[PDB]
Amino acid sequence: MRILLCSVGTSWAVVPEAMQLLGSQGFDEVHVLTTASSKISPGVEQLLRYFEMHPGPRFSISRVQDFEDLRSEQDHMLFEEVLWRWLLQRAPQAAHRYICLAGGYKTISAAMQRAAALFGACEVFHVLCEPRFGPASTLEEVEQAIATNALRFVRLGPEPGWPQLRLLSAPSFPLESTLQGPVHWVRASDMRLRQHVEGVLERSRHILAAWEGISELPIPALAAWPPSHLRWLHEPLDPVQDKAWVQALPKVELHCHLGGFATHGELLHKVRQEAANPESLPPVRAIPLPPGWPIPEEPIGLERYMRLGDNNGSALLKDPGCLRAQCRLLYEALLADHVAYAEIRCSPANYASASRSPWVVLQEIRNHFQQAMEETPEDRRCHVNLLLTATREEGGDRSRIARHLALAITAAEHWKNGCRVVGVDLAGFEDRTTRAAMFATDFEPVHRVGLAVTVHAGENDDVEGIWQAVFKLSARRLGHALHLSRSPDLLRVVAERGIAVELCPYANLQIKGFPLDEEQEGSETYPLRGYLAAGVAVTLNTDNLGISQASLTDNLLLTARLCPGITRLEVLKTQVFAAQAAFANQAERKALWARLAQVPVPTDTE
Amino acid sequence: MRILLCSVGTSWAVVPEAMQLLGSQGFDEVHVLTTASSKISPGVEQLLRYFEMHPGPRFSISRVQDFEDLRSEQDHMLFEEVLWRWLLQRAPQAAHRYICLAGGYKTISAAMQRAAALFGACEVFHVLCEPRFGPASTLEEVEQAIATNALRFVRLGPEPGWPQLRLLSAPSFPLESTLQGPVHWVRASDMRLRQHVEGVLERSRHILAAWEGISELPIPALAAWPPSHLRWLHEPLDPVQDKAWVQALPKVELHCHLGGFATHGELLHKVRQEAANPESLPPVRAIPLPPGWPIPEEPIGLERYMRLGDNNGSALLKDPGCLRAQCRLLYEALLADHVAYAEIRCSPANYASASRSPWVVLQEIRNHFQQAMEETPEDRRCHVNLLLTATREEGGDRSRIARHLALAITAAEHWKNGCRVVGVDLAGFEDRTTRAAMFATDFEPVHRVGLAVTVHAGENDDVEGIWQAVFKLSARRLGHALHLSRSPDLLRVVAERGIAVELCPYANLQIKGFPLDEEQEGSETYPLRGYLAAGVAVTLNTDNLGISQASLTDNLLLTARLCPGITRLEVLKTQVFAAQAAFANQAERKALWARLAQVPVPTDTEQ
Ligand SMILES: [Zn+2]
Ligand SMILES: [Zn+2]
Repeated sequence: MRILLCSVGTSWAVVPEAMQLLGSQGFDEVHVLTTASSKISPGVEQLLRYFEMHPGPRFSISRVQDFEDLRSEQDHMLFEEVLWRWLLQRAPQAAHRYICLAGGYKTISAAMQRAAALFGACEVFHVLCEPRFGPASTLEEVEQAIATNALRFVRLGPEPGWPQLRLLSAPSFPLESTLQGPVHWVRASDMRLRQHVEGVLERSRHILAAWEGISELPIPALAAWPPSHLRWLHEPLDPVQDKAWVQALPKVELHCHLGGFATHGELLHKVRQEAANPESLPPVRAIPLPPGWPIPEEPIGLERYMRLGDNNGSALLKDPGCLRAQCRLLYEALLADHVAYAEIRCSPANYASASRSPWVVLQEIRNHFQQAMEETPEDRRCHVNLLLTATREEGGDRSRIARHLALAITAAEHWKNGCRVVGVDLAGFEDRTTRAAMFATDFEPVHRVGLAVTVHAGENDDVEGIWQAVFKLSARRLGHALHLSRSPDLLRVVAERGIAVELCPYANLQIKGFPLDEEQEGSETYPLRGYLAAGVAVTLNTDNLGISQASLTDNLLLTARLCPGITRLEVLKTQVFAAQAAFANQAERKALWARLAQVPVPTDTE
Repeated sequence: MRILLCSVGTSWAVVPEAMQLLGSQGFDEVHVLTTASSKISPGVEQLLRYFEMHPGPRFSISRVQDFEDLRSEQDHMLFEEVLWRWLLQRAPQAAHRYICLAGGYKTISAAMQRAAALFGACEVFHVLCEPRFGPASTLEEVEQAIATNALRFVRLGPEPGWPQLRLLSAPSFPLESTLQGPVHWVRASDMRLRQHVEGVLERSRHILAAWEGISELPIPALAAWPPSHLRWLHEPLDPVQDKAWVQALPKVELHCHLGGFATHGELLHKVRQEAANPESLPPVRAIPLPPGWPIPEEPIGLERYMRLGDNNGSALLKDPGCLRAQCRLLYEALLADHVAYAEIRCSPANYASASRSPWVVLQEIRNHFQQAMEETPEDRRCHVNLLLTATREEGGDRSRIARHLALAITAAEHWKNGCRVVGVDLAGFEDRTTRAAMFATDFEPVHRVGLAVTVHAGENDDVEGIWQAVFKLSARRLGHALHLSRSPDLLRVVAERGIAVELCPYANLQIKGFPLDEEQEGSETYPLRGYLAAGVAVTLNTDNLGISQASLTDNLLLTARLCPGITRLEVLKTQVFAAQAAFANQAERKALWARLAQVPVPTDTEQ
């Protein structure tokens, strides 16, 4: 197959001369684009007459409707778009597409070659004839010109096109044609093809501009962003102007307690009113929040923080209806926060009763979350995985811990799809009596069945606890752990081994307290920026959605006030770190990475 | 500023009409490019007169030498080069470009728009004049056209250009311009600008084509490869045809023993001749290699493999000259194999004498490697780091282990640059009563000082040892972990925790005897492909360059015979895994990544 596409102007003789580029071999078919002007109807009929007395290849003299003369830029734009559709329709394959530049206006030939470059062409050429004819314009003059070898062919060279423009097909952008005899009259209903081409070229420019430095982008899909947007990422995050952008971000939640979600306000009452046994509901205790909540004047400490959530949890979630409401409302909050992957921490043995074993509670929690996931479309679905919290308490009791670890080992094998149990969370009481090595023997069965481990080291400013968690419990993640910089060896080990650090900005500020909205960083600042500079995989989390009274968006924005000059690219980097640190399998991680590629487009850049 | 660029054919009147695109303000500069045809000279004179009157803006008429008539493709390509260089020189800034395509041939106008789209242009426009003049071609007709508003402008739209094409400058691609009055006659010395532009567009097409599957490429620089080369990457590796390509690869070595390098032959002889005390050299023991070496008919086992290296090691490297020769020759072998990063395992206490403490020996080893490194250019330098091997022994002897661990702890903080000690290797004799957990107490200081641990599983078919290495010794890498698949939980843990598996193809074949050139798979194959499919970070190493008689290239090519249908992209993946698993710091890792981005170009991508 060899198809020749040739525009024609007043000089109809260009097409028969362009027919002779390949010599006696000729073209399998030639298709001619034409305008609607009346100055070229004699040329069109002469072309038809020449085609009649040189038959064998397919012929088309398709004329562009509503295009008489170049009045303004709109005529050129319409002609270009109709050219693109006609080129797709008549020469679907660029491997054998021959394009002639002779006919038409100067802009017509320039658009001919521009379309050749955009979509690809086997050869782009121009035909010239020596001016030694007349008393070629007529049939006999053209025949004499070809017989006497009076044709010059300048081949501008083959055009490879563009990778994502060569796959465009005629059905995607159809060209409506009205027959007026042996001549087609073509028109276009819209400018879809031109808009698609311009968007493609803009994206190609963005990718090629961001190509040098793609390894520094946490999300590779960001290379298609405009350079202004990429410069916007490296700017410091603005906590008030980036509310919408952070809100729309697909986020990863790795440290969220189920029992600390609907602890006060309207959510607590919504959970309570769904109880299956309202007469067994405990009275709502008066738990006054510290003034300025969620940003207290003075840090309140771990004891007061945990007491703030006394209205929900073991007291409330022993009711099956309260538990179901808690799970469904937590999933609704996750969907409202655009969380794409979440790991929820629960204590099923804390909610067990005489007739409801901890396995029953865990199965109910998992099924509630699975039903919530299934009721949600794939595009905006939040995948929820379960971590079981092994709480260590002052006193030495270890039977609830044994129940929780055994429950995790059983559930890790039970559910292989959907909501899964993916790890254990060693949490509870901070002291040198309840450090990691004390429970290092308890977690050998957890390591045998390939269950991941995360460890709270929140309150105790004890480097030894973090070291024991990393090396005696084989913890893959560390909860809080705000004093890694105290031991440079420990910080280097955490960064080298890929152990993720779960930071909870609002909860850390409420419990510990950090300098806020400071222009300079030193000796007291939130360690997020230093951890990132040290190569630590840092994740930002909510800890307790209810007690802290802040969502994931609020925590991400509070990182702007906690760390001076933290860039929003660093927010994306924390999201990527959390995606990598998730206790997810290959399918879950693939879905999460597909979700993370859809970074919201910023507004009011520069 | 606003600079106008125009072409002139037989109708010189296009330029005066094009000067009125903006209106009464006009353009600050009006530059004219045309050919050397004799039919243009009257038009050039008319344009010169029209530039003499209205002396407002700056003018320049450029005539293209060596171009008279559009005869063939050579004329068009020469004109294109003159156009590109003239556009770069006259209008350096794309935001100040107003390119008119009214004049010249059809190809000239098409080249006008092509150059505008390539290097960027603030406006591309065409001017049309009504035919109601004449009996505009003369000065009076042109003036009447300007006054009576008979011109139409078709502004094709601004051209952004290409990001790496609009940064080009005139000095890089100058024009040979000669003056014949007020007219410039310009010509191009060669075709350099076209070659640069074609290379840029070809690379851009390659990047955009591979943009979709860029997350599937272990090295991001591979997206600039031609699509045929990337389809070649996914084809199975050919041990015979891909020899040169694998040899040219920048490689990472993570499992290479210093004492098993010059164990026989010319290298052993050279290490012996470099002895400082030749009279104290032990006699060369008669150690016949198994037939078919390096590929024996049957596996020989770990005992025979270790006995193959009896001519070197402790018995020979106690001599300072022999040690220096061994280190320098090992570095030269690493350079000849294009290894970019290496971790050499040594046992300094094995080579210590009465007057030479293990610290002296380790310092000498480190200084020899650092001197070898410093004498190599940075672009070719192989960074060498040292791992100290704590060899486990039956009978409970643990003084040498204590010495090696203490030596590693001291040396880890001693050297912060160049060659440095970065970890410990737990090797030796693996039996049920030598398992990893037996030594968890010994390695607490190593974890305290943040030294990485690799566990050297050897002569065993046990998964409990691997489990204890992972969870009791906190091993970051595992050597010869050829039985991970037998425990699915252990394989999942190894893949999930990012624990690298150090595979030594030739050594594993020689010690355990995996099948070669088998049809597809099954119950005996080298577990490399199975590990890769399970998400395990797999690295391919030499183990002992001397005992195995194989370089890193030889092992990489042997993986093609060991694992049927393994793709060379998986070889690149193993290199990336070794780079990620190295016990390197930020600077070493950055240099290693820079060296890995230079993947050799394939040669046989024609099928
Ligand atoms: Zn917590
Ligand atoms: Zn070895």
